[PDB]
Formats: sequence, C-alpha cells, structure tokens
Amino acid sequence: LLHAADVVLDPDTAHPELFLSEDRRSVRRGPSRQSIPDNPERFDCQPCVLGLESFSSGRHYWEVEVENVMVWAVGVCRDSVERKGEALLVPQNGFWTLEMFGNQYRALSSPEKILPLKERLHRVGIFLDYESGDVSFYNMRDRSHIYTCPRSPFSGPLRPFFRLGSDDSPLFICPAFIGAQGVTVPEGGLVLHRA
Amino acid sequence: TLLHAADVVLDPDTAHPELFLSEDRRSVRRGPSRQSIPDNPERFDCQPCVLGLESFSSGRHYWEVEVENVMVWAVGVCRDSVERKGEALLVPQNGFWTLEMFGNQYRALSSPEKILPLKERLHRVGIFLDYESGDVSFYNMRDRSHIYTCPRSPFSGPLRPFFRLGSDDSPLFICPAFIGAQGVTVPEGGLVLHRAE
Amino acid sequence: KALFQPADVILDPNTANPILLVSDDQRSLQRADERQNLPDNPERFDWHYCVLGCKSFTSGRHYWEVEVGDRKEWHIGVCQENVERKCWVKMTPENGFWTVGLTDGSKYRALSDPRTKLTVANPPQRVGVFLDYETGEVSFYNAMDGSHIYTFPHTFFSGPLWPVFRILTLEPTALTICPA
Amino acid sequence: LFQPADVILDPNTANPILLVSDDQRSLQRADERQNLPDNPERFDWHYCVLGCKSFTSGRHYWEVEVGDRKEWHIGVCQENVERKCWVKMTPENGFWTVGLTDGSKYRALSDPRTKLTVANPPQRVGVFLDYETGEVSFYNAMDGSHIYTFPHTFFSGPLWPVFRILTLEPTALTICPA
Ligand SMILES: C/C(=C\COP(=O)(O)OP(=O)(O)O)CO
Ligand SMILES: C/C(=C\COP(=O)(O)OP(=O)(O)O)CO
Repeated sequence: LLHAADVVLDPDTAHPELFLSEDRRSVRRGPSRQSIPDNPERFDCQPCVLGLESFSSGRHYWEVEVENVMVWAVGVCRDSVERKGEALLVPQNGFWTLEMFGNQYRALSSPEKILPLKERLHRVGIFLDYESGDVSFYNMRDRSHIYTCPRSPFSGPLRPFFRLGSDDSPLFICPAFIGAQGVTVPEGGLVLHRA
Repeated sequence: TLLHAADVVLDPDTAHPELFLSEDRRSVRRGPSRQSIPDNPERFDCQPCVLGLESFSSGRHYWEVEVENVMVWAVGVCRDSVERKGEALLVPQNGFWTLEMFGNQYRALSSPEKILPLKERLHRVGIFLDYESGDVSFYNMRDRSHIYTCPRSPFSGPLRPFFRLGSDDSPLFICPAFIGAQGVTVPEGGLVLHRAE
Repeated sequence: KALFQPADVILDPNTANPILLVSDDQRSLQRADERQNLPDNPERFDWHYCVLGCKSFTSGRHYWEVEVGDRKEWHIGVCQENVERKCWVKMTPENGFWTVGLTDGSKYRALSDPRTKLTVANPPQRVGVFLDYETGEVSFYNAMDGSHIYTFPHTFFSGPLWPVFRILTLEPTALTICPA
Repeated sequence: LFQPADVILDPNTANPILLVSDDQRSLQRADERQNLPDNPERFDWHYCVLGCKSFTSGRHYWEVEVGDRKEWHIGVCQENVERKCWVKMTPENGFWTVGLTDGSKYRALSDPRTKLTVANPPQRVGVFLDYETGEVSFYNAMDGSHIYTFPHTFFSGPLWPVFRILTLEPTALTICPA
C-alpha cells in the first residue's frame, strides 16, 4: 500500500541561509541570511532542509517542483544523520539524493554517475520503500522511472531530504491532495478551486 | 489524515461486453464487436462501464487515469450497490459521482447543465476520494490543479472506482501506483531509467 | 417573570476540532495551520471545524451575543447532543444543526437544506442567538441595533441543545463570545 | 569427490509469488503473490525458495537445469538469513549465489557483484559445495566450464540450496534428479 506523503519542512532542520515559506512547503535562497541558533538538530555549512515527518516502514512518496531552478538535490536521508559540518551526502553517510548540476542530473550526487535524461525535469517524485531499501525518483510528467538508488539496509527512521544551491527560484514541495477539506462545497460543487 | 495512492485494477466481471481489457486489467478499449460473455448480475449490459476491483468504505484514496485522445469518457467513483442493468443516468442519485467528457466538453455529474469551462485538454486525470468527507474530487495531473469537487454525499456503503468508455478511438489507461524497483534487480551502479512491461 | 435566561457561554475545548484554538478564558475561537494532536474522544467534532459550549439547554429560553467583527467566515447557532461528529454531515436542522453565518465575507446564509441566501442590510459586528426550547425557536439578531436576521422553522426539540461555533478560515479577527 | 545430492524444493519456504511443481523439482513464478500464511520459514521479500534438506558438513553437488531462462540465480545460504525483508544477497549476509540477469549479464552475487564473462551461456549449471574447506563453485554441467567460485569462508550452522527467479517467462527452473 503506497502512501502519498504530505511533506512539510522542519525549520529546526532548516539551514541558516534557506528561507521557508509560512506554510513551510516552499524554500528559497536570497541575499539576506537567517542567523538562527546552530543547535544539534540542524545543518549549518551545506544548504539543507529536512521534512519533519520521518518514516520507518511502508511505501511513501511525494512530488517536488523544480521548474526554473538551476542547482538542486532532492531525495531521502535518515533521522540519524550527521547535521554538523560539511560531509559528502553520499549513500555511505546516509544520504540518497537526485541532483542537478551544470545543466546535468547526477545520481548519488557524485560527479561521474551522470543520468542521461533527454528532457529537463520540472516536477520529480521521490519514492521510498523501507522494507526494500528502495529510494527511487520519477518523472511526474509521464510518471516514468528516473533512477533507483543502490539498495540500502535501513537502520532507523528516515525523512525527506532537500538541498538548494540555487539562488534563482524557490523549490516547491507538492502537498498531498486534500480535496475540498476546510472549504464549503456549494449545492453544485466546487469548480476549478484555486485558493 | 493519510492519502493512499490506490493501485486500481479493473474488474472484468463488471465489464460491458463492448469493453476489451488488457492482460494486466489496467487499461480498456471499446472493441468493434462484442465478446459473447455471460450476462452475470455484476456486469453492465447497456451502458459501457467497468469498475475497479478493491472497494473503499473509509479513508482517503486517489488514482490517476490517462484519458488522452479519448473523445467520450467518464470516470469517478460509484457505489458498490449501483444497478448494473439498464440505461439509468450516471448521476449521484443513482450512485455515480463522475467526471465526463461528452461532445468535446467536460461535464460534471454527467449533466448537460454542469459544463466545466476548462480551456486545457485533460491528459491524466486524478480521481480523489475522501469517504468521511463525502468528497469526490478530480484533478488535472499535469499541473496537479483542481478540476471539480462533487456535492458532498453521505455515502453509506462501500464505494468503487468507476470508468465509462464511450469511444472506440483510444484506450483508457489506469496508471498503476509507484512500486519503485519491486521485483527488479538494482545493479551496483543503481537502476537507471527503468522501463518495464 | 424574566423574558429569557442570559447564557454565559464558554467554549468547551474537549469538543473543539483539532484545528481550532480555544483561548484561555474560553471566549475567543481561532484556527491553526494544521490539526493538533488531541485525542479523538466522542465529544470532539473530528470532521467539522466545530466547537460546543460547556453547558447545554434542556428547556427554557436562552440568549447570548457573539462578536464576529471583521471575520470573513463564521457560523454559529445550536445543535443536538446526538449530532454526527466523526464524519461529514450537512449541518441542517434535518441533521440537528440550527446555524447561520457568513462566507466569503459577503454571502450570509442560514444553513438549512438547501442553504438560504440571506440579505443583510448592515453587516452585523455582533450577533445574538436566541433559543426557545418550548416553542422550538432558533433566532438570530444583530446585537448592536437589535434587528432581526433570520429565524428557523420551529421544530420539536429532542435532547439537550448546545451552543455550536464553526470557523473554516485563518484570519486575524477571532470569533469571540461576549460575557453575560 | 562430491556426493550427488537429491534436492527438492520446499514450498513452505517459497516466496508467495513462486510456483513449486508437484514433484518439487521445477520452479516458476505467478502473475501476483498468492494468499499463503507467513510462516517464519517462508521468504517474504526475496523471490527465494530453499531445498527440503540441509548440509551440515561434507562435499555435495547438485545440477540445476537453467535452460533458456533469461534470469535466474542459484546457490546456497545459511539457515540464519533474513527471509521477511530485503537483504543484500552477499557472503557477508550468508548468501553464496551466482546467476544471470537480463539474459546476457552473468554475475556472482558478491559485494561488489563480480561480473562473470561466460564464454557459452550454460543450459545446466552445477552447484558444488565443500563445507569444511569453505568452497562454493559453479560449473557448466554440460561442458565442464568453470563459471565462478567464491573465496574461502568459514561456514556457520547449516546450509540450504537457495533458488531465486524474478521473471515470468515460459521456461521454468528445474532441478536435475540425482
Ligand atoms: C469544511 C467544513 C465544513 C463544510 O461543510 P459544507 O461543505 O456543507 O459547506 P457549508 O454549506 O458552508 O456548511 C468543516 O466544518
Ligand atoms: C527483486 C529481488 C531481488 C533483487 O535484489 P537486488 O536489487 O539487490 O539485485 P541483485 O544484486 O541481483 O540481488 C527479489 O528476490
């Protein structure tokens, strides 16, 4: 049974130069910078931000819009992560991500494992099967498979992972479909609801 | 509270004789002839429809359907109790909450009065279900935008996905749920651009 | 000899939807970004963004005033103790909900089946809810100038009645109950 | 120098998607997982089934009829392996297996996976075990070609012949009688 995860970011986990929205479902990097207290629950040197809800079982997935963003790195990381310093976010450190760099897509976010995608990704999905070591990424335009990371033996809880090295445009996390929740449905129903 | 991406598989026992299903039962066409199948009480005999297998009676579920190049189609949720025989209208009173394309337009509740003024053509449509909310919604999966939410309904009984194919042009593809690398060997360098059958 | 009994209504936090925020004096109601982690006890409106008062009415005539102010969305009134609280039900007298309110800041409605479109000359900043259990009356007034707003078709009341408050939007103005 | 073994498939260890023959010699796959009990001996994640008899010591060999199968993996595994979630089939995790994927990629299921260069695709593979020496070797049972052999390892506990198929193809995976 697949779970359409509703991923909202955790500002504790967030980086002191990333600026979350009020819903905490978007992130962007600008010239001004936070200067928040660098506690142990957060990242400091490399621009990162984690989702609050951490998974420990089952199948979970979520979508992310990256339209008109130059450098990004979406994926999944543990809850037992290293949060201080600037280590490599490579599966050995507990970080399985899909990234963009130099108008190229690199698996495991290491320079030589480059993915041969024939179209630029505007919205990608991030799949996770805990009991399978499965961390996969999808091209949500045609729902086609992009890359599945080398299967990892999962020790404890993992949580969504986000990294923005691009100052140009914000990175959007697609919320789960909520239907008409919190909204009055007229006698004829809602038509093309926006906000 | 939690949204379940459903893995919908068509029920061939409910499939109209003019409906030809694939071997995976995740797509259906309208064939040139009829299949000469039994008229069991579960099968639609006059209107060309087929339901999903697993029914819902609580929680949030949703599935995506590729309806590209289909001129006459209708999808949504219906009651497990709805009458299969006859030509009754696919309206909420009869147990059908449907989004339909008819006459190159989009009609909610299969009603000529409720024309949906969409200016974009739908290619993949998501069917949202929230049982406790009486909520049956629809989404344009290209931009994840909202299409239409049907009037809230006290369902009172199990509900099943609903599909009506009215054209013989192109099939109706029900997108399976993401399963990652299930049943597939992930190489040492990782599984790159997997395309299955 | 008294005309009615003025009700000193305080919000019951144990009935409020997990998305509602009850003040410390239990007079103001506000919404939150997402639902809180509160137990799903039977008295709690799990689906509707509703909250009850602490004391009910079994008989008599009662009246209280609610300050709505600049709020763009709000709905108040009474309801029976046996109302459905764990899933959606259309808040109508048929389902035991006598409620009126405002949506989209401009469309005033009496929540009946179907909803009745109300024409309000002066937008009420403070609404008064009148209840007559003996004659089955549920009446709504503009508390500032005493002008009538809407009255539901009189019904045979069964069970106790609760002051119910419903807000769907997050905004600066809060739904506040005026003390007796 | 290796005792011939009469291996049969144990259905109670079979993945719910694997089909065991009536003679417990052939192994196929179904369209979907079957509704079977989840007894602690059954494989739940991996598409694996064991033999009915184990090997606590000695020198044994059995031959597997792989035929035209474009995907198959055979070998042995310790009894103390995890069968209800995913484990990397590796000697470190108690798995000594070789096989074929994609019809042309012959690999030894080690860490890292050693890519075998098989001159002629075997139609019948022979599994050779040597407990006290710690040798696991696979040969071409027809023309005797050595395919691959695992480095020496000190075996712990019993050993079971393990068979894993992932694809749904006509030709089945059959065990040759002894
Ligand atoms: C979302 C919600 C209630 C909406 O109910 P409805 O959909 O019936 O709309 P209304 O006519 O204003 O009552 C939670 O209280
Ligand atoms: C699908 C599956 C096992 C695939 O495992 P892997 O993905 O680790 O691939 P391999 O290195 O050949 O073992 C179920 O047996």
